[PDB]
Amino acid sequence: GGLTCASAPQGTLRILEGPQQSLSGSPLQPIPASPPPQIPPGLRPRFCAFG
Amino acid sequence: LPSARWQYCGAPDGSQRAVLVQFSNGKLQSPGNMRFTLYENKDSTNPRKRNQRILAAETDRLSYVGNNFGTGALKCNTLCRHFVGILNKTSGQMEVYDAELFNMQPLFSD
Repeated sequence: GGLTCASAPQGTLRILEGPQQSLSGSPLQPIPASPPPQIPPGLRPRFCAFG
Repeated sequence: LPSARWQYCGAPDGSQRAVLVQFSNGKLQSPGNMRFTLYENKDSTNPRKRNQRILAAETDRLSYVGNNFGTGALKCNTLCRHFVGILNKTSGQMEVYDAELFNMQPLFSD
């Protein structure tokens, strides 16, 4: 009436919960790159010679 | 690839559990001569104690004891859950039951 060893298991199942990968879009930056410093339009000379 | 239809007949109240044993010192060469006795805590009113169980295995030379509580209770019994699947090869149906894992260890007292 006691507990005895039974037949060895024939296989093992290991369960884990996993989600999946999306598409590669690689959206690097809101406003991207190093935007260049640049000329103010027209500007004009702010200096003249004497005479 | 070979697959089986999964069914959790499981435990009617969840009170029912199977019993898995693992020996800390390896595999038993002759598990057929071992007598296992499962002990349960008499206190059924304390939810903490009502699930405490002791599994004892007796051989001619040594005794093994496993418990599901205290230091001997190990992390795998909770972080993970163990089940036993009984596969009917003919029907392809796998019946799945809750299992309790006991880590067995040798008995000596001063």
